[PDB]
Parts: sequence; C-alpha cells; structure tokens
Amino acid sequence: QFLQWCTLQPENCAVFTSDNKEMFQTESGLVVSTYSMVANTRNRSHDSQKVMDFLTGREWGFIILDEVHVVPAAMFRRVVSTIAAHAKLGLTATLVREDDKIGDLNFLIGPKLYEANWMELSQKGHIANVQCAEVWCPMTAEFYQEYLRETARKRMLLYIMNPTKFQACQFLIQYHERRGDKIIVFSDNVYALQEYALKMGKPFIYGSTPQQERMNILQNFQYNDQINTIFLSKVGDTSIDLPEATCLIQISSHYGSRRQEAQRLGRILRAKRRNDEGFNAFFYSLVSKDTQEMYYSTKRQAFLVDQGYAFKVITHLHGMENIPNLAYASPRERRELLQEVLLKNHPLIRKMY
Amino acid sequence: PRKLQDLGLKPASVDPATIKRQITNTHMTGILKDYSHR
Amino acid sequence: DRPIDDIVKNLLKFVVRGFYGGSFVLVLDAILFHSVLAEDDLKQLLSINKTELGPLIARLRSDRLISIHKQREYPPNSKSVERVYYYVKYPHAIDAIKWKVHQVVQRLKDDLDKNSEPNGYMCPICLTKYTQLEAVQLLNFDRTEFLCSLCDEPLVEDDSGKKNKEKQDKLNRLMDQIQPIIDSLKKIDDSRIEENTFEIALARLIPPQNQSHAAYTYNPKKGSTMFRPGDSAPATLHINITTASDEVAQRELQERQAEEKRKQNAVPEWHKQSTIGKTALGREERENEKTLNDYYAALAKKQALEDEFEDV
Ligand SMILES: [Mg+2]
Ligand SMILES: [Zn+2]
Repeated sequence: QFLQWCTLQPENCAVFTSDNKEMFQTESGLVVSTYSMVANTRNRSHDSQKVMDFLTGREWGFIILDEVHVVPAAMFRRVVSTIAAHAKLGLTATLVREDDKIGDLNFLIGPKLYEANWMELSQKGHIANVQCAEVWCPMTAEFYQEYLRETARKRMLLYIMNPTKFQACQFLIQYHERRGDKIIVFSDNVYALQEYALKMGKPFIYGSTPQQERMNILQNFQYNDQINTIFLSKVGDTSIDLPEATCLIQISSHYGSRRQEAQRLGRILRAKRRNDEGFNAFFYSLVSKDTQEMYYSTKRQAFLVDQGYAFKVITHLHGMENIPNLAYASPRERRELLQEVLLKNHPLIRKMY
Repeated sequence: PRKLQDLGLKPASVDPATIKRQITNTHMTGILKDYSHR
Repeated sequence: DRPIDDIVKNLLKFVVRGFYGGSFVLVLDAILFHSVLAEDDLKQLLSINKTELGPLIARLRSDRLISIHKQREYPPNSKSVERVYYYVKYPHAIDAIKWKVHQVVQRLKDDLDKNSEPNGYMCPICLTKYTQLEAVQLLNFDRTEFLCSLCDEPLVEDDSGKKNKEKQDKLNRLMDQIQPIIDSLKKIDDSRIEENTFEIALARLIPPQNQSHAAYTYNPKKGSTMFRPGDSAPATLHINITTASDEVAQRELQERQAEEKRKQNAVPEWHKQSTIGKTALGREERENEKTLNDYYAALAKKQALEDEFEDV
C-alpha cells in the first residue's frame, strides 16, 4: 500500500522481517517491521543485532503502530521506549481488550484523537453492511450425555464438533456457495478446523502452514472460480485484506475475547462490491444451545452491539432438511464420531553398514 | 565493408563479427491452480 | 514483393551479362529465376557437365555473386550425403559490385594520370626501366647519352608519349557504358535491403524438377551451439443476423439473466421472517378469410497416414 499510494522510491524502503534484514543506508527512509523483531531483548543474532544498533543510534521522527491494541502488552510496550521518535501514531479498528490495560495507551502513545462511527461510514458507502446472525444449534442427546460428566478442559472439544453444527455449517456454506459468495470459515480450535476440512474436502490454514503455502491457497481462493471457500484460523484474524470476502462463518472461537469477534467481522467489511444495490454481507456465529458457548457468545459480541450492529437469532434454517446429504445423518456415523472424539484424550567401517 | 566507408561509399553489408547470437492440506492434490500473478 | 528486389535483380543481370562470358549468364540466371538451387538440379537445367559447371561456380563464388550452403541430409531410403545449394546474397553481391566498379574506374584514372607524366627510359639489353631521376645520374662523362649500369650501353626512350588521348578515350567509353550500374546503385542506396539466408531464400523457391533428390528444406539441428563462418546474417469474425423471432429470443435471454442477476444479492428466507416459532434444524377464422379473399377477388374482378496433428 505504501508504494502504490505515495511516491516513495523503493530505494529508501527496507523491510525487517525473518526473511530479509538489510537496512537502508540512504540518509532517510522507512522500516516496516514487526513488534516481535523490535521487542526481542534476550537473543538477537549478528544479522539482527546490526539492525538494532542502526535503529537505536539514529534519532527517528515518526512511528506508526498498526493494530495498536496490543502495544501495552508486557514487552511489546518496550519498543515505544527503546525506539526514539518525536511523534507516535496508533491505528487499531478495535480499542478494547479483556484486561484493564487498555487505558494505559494514554501515556504509552498519547490520548485518543478521533473516533469514526461505524454506522455513519456504512450508510455513506465507505464500508459494507453486515447482517449479523447467531444460529442456535441444539446438541444431540447422545453427545450431551457426555457433556454433563466431561470436565471443562475437554468440554470445549466435546461441543465444538457436535453433529448439529456440522449440518448448519455445511448447509450454510452450500447455500452461500450457490449464491456465489466468497466464504471464510474461522475456527480457533485447530483440531476442529482439521476435522471440518478433511471431511468437507476444502483447504484449511493454521499456524503450522508456511507463508508460501498459505499465500498460494489465498491467491487461489481469490482469483480462481473453482475455489470459493477457505478455512482460516486465528492467524488471519487481524490486518488481512480480503476484498472478495462477503460471507463469514464462525463454528467456534476464542472464549470471551471481544476484539476477536469484531476484528474477524472486519474481514467481510472489506467487500469490494459494497456499493451495489441490495448487497448485504453475511456474518454467522454458530453456537451450541445449552452450553457455555452461549455465555461466551453473548459476552464476545458485546462490542458490536455498542457500535450499532444487531445480532439476529436463527432457531432453524428453512429448506435444510431437503438437502440431499448431511454430515453424520445416520446414528451409526454419529456414534463413530462420539467414540473418536471421546478417545482423543571410520571410513573402513562405513562399508559394512 | 570497412574499406567502402573509408572511400565514402555506403556499404550494404556488416562485419559478421558484429552479429550477436540471441505445506498442509494435501487432500486437494490437483484442485489448486497456480494463480500466482493476478 | 518489393520494387527494390527487381532493381537488385536487374543490376545482377546486367553485371553478369556484360562482365562475364555466356555460360555465366545461364548459371546466374537459373539461380535468379529460382531460389536456392541444388547442384544436381542446376546441372540438368543447363545440361552442362560437372567439369564445365566448376569454373562457372568457382568464379562466381570468388566474386561473391553466389553464396554456398552445405547441410547434412538423411534420405529415408539411402545413406546420408552432404548436399550443396547455391543462392544470391544481395548485400554480398552489391558490396562486391560496388568495390569492383570503383577499383576499375580508379585504376583507369590512376593509369590516365600516370600516362601524363614524362615517358622515362629503358635499356634494350637488360630491359631495366629507368626513371628520369634515375637516368640522370647514370649519364656518361661526355654527358651526351645515358648509360646503363648493368650493360654500360646507351638507353632508349620509352613509349606511351602518344597515349595521352587514347587513355582519355578509354575512360570516356567505360563511364558511358557502365552508366546503368551507377543508376541502379543510386536507387539501391536510397532503399534498404534485407540480407538473404538459405532459409529465407527458400520462401521464394520455384522447384526446378518434379522429383528432385535434394530436399529443399532447412531443418537446423536442435539446440546446436556450433557456429560456422559466414553462416549467420543480421482472429476470426462471425456474424449472426438477428430477426424478429431472434430479437425477442435475445430479450428473453436478457430477461432471464436479469432475473438471475438479482438473486446473488437477494436476502434469504431465514433473514426475511423472524423464525422463533418454527421447529429445530438438523436430521372459423380461416373460412371467414377465404370467403373474404374470394369476395375481394370478386370485387377486383367486378371492378376490373497417421501423424501428430492439431485442429486449426
Ligand atoms: Mg489495516
Ligand atoms: Zn642494361
């Protein structure tokens, strides 16, 4: 974005990441790095140590903190003091966090300058409109029987792969795929993410994947008509641009965190076709009934309601029974899933050999 | 060709020496098409 | 093609017909009428033996009016043999012709200038030529006659004193005779000619014979880095007429597209109606016309081989 919008030459721009660490030798320039590289204090190698001396020795003028809602952390805040700058700018869509350290931003980087209302921009055609919905999926009796006995730690895994949610996710994905919508599926639980993708035969992305592979999957999901849905994880929860994304599904996510709900919603607020008449982005949150997820779900979406977005309860999806095939329809398949999830927890010598 | 240029006559030829010769999710084995550039 | 090609051909035709004998015209004309020509085909076109063809090709090659190209051929039915083809490289021939014309004119001018100088001297015995400066220092004591060094004999004045006009006549005739060459060259310089090659010449080929053994094809060896001296040189339109029936058909197709277009943005049914009270999810005129026509007719009467291939 920097190269295309402004007129800075590539000569004065240096990127300090794990791949390349060269620093611009010109009089002045830009460094687009990450908090991890600048916040590290203990183990810095020779390649990175020279960069650190270059950063510290010179007196910089400006610092930009994208997603500044994580700057007041224990050691991410060290970059503000270590790096010398006469002006500091914070840029975060969401300015809230679980702990009471949000107010600390006042003296780390300064006060709040301007806040833009979400609704006002939405009606002006600058951001897309979202029809937030919360689908209630009652767990089957067989699974719920083990729900009561199972401990909380394994309880999460128990109701994250309930058969009812599979039917809702599959039916919703197919319905939106027919409509011609680019669907993004978010799932904090890696094991659940893999289970969804392996059965559904759709690509999935999670922390272990390399940059090259995820980029290839991302490019295919955008420019190829064959693939219209992807299965993302917490990796892409922030500062990712997906203009083609219009539909979002959240089978299960990060407990009581609120910023995660809002930041993930921001992915489909990027819709390129946000000005065509009658366009409404779709944001779903499948929640199991009679489970602690309802307590978490009602708590995590407490920031969107403040902004203005309203959540609609969908007790039943019309036409869902007439779908040809559904996951774990027969009792035999359901019991097979139940057991599997329950079971989860000298050069001379060389010639001889 | 060089000799003709010395005499002022345009040579319709050139010296031949001047001519220069001139990873996860592997359950989608082949669905993923390489849309690397646009 | 191009007008310049004819001009170059005319220049070659005049040069060969004037500055060469008879058989030279036949060989060059045959290689000008056709493109690259196999040696075997050239022999039978003119019906001249190989021994007689040698002197003609050799001299023409020496003057660079004809270029040679040798390539290995692999007949499907016989052992491989090297074939020789002859063609014309216009930049080479024009370059050679330009130099030779200048040299001949320059030689006569230099010879004409030489004849204007004093005659000189020579010794009848040893046939040694002496210049005026050289003869002055060899004269005798009496200073009456020039004396030779080797022979010690009186010298004799040289000839060429009366040729002052003859050489001028020679130069006059050549310039008038050689007029068309300069005129052709002047037009050639104005335009730009593209250097010819064995492959390029084949584009204009007129086969000499019906079943010539030589294969008039250039199949360069695949990815060969070897370089030889002097062997390198510098959507369909269809139209459909739409009638009244087709016009409405297109409208119906357009209407169908418009109906489907709105669907991608249409809100689902779940979104429309609040679903809290529903269940859970999971688990005859023709005769009248004829009589009218008959009646109106009465009114008018009353009033009145298996290989890889691709589909192109
Ligand atoms: Mg951003
Ligand atoms: Zn003598």
